Amino acid sequence: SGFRKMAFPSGKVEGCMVQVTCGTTTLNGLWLDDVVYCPRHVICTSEDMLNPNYEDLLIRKSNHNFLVQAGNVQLRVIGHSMQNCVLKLKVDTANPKTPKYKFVRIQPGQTFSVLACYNGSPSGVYQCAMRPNFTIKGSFLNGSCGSVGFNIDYDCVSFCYMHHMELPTGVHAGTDLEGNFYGPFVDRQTAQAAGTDTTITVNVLAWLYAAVINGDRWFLNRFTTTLNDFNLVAMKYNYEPLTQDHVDILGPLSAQTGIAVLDMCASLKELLQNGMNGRTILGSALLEDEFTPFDVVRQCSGVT
Amino acid sequence: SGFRKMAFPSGKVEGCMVQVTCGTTTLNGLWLDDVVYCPRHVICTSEDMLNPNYEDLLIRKSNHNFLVQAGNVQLRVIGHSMQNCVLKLKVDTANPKTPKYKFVRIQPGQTFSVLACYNGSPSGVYQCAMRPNFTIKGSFLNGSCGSVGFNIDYDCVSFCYMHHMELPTGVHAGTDLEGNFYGPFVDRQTAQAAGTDTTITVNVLAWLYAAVINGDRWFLNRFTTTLNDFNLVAMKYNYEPLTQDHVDILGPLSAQTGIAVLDMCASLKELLQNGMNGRTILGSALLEDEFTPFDVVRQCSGVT
Ligand SMILES: CN1CC[C@@H](C(=O)Nc2cncc3ccccc23)c2cc(Cl)ccc21
Ligand SMILES: CN1CC[C@@H](C(=O)Nc2cncc3ccccc23)c2cc(Cl)ccc21
Repeated sequence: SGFRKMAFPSGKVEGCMVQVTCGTTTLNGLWLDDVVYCPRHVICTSEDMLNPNYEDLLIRKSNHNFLVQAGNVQLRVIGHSMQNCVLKLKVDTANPKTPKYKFVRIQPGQTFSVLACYNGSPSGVYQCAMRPNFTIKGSFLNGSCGSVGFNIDYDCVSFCYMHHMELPTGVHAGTDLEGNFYGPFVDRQTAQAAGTDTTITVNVLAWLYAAVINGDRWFLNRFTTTLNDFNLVAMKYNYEPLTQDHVDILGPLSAQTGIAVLDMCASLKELLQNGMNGRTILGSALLEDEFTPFDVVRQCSGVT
Repeated sequence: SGFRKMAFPSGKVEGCMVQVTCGTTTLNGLWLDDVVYCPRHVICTSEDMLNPNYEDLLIRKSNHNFLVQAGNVQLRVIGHSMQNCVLKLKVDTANPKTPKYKFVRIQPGQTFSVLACYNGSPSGVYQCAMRPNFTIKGSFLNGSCGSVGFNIDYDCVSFCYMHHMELPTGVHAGTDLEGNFYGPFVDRQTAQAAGTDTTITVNVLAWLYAAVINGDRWFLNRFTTTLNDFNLVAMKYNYEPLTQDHVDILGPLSAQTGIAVLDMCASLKELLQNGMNGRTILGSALLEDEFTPFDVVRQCSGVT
């Protein structure tokens, strides 16, 4: 019993974190095999971030300008290349702690753990989600760039995010491990506003199923709805539309609780229309949307 | 920017987790040096939990009845002893991954990270606090016993909690690493109700300071209060009394923001009396109390 914002154990990812320095800029890198992945803005000064031409700025850098430090020992850089917004630094030593890994590009609504790092050293681990406007609501300070987001399936770490920047509104933007940003963001100090941060409906439904499994049942009502009727109310509340794919994804939770997906939708509709009335669900006064249906099943079953 | 429920990196603690089996019971153990620490109820059957005499039940167990498995390799048990509600199993091999460590007993209001484990394998990491009624609101399932709670100061892991049981209300109870339970709980399947779960006032004030540092300032008002006036309102809302020690602990946050501690108290008093009015603070519709003043400073400064 109990439902917590739980992150994956970070050990496998801590063993990959290195410090990358280029001139006066120091950020974090991810060392997998003989390659160190880091944001390409490590080659910039603060003045370059205004209008950086990364191809031109990179010409003025050689292998020896990139200082990679793993623990307190220096790694020899024997090659460097730019792939989209990340630099790949070929080092002469393969990471002895390289776990089994994949590079995946996640969809909005999908959650992942972040190991926030400073100077190649981990400071914390927390769970977050790719927002539908392709930002992440993380907890990052200066020097956090290069910190990664990941998921684990038994012994395979799927890296999905690398942190690049904080937008003027305090929200965060970054890339997958191929250097492609999530959303329309660019690695420049320029006016970039985020779109609407809608609520991930399928995740709220999953957390409502987690609440029923953990004994919070006050919000269960006598009603049902249809996907179209539900989506009319969801649109009005800046909630993502719910599809038959989402209903299918919620099937196992529907089976665990005996509560049909559309009945849970009607319950959610009444919570949107009536409010919580000062009550809480799983120790929260608002509807949580950063737990996917897979996260609820994993947490309630004990996947290790 | 951004404020998250952040847990310490779990790597150092994952390297200590082992599986302990006694007869038909399997739980987790913490392997530090040549000692494995685990809940003493590993020697019980489900029927023994009703009225267990641990000294008598332990007589019927020898070193070879305790099966310690680290990874997929068996550890040889060369000694066993009971210390309060934990068993200490002396093994013939010292944990090669033993980090620098301390065993500390924390006070209510203090927070710690939990690495939830099943069969000696980690499943997740989350942050929680020792409630003022000495329970913890964790996320634990059957077999989670022996999972530990800890804090890290650079390279030293201070172990403070070991999970033992879930109370009938879904809340959790456990011991420090000397086997002494937090609160009045006992390791028996018996009616044990928790006391009042009051809000940790000094932690709410710390999180209100975190909100001001991260740009959420709507709740800042034109008032001030005194410790006595504030505590009259705090008592009425089931909030812990605020002491001059708490005011002192909040000093660095008071300095960072330029907002006197008693001004923040007046702001908190108005939030208690008026409510949030549908607004949020750091993405929360309720006042968060599981971030200590030290956690806010650490997260906002980037301690690694
Ligand atoms: C102007 N600037 C600053 C350095 C770096 C940046 O955003 N770093 C940071 C990341 N996350 C939180 C922060 C919190 C305070 C300070 C920096 C933070 C960056 C990166 C890009 Cl791609 C563009 C601009 C830019
Ligand atoms: C009756 N019983 C069950 C096994 C064990 C116990 O509480 N285990 C569990 C711990 N945390 C969550 C759980 C969730 C579902 C099931 C067990 C859970 C235990 C331990 C003590 Cl000290 C006393 C009684 C008792």
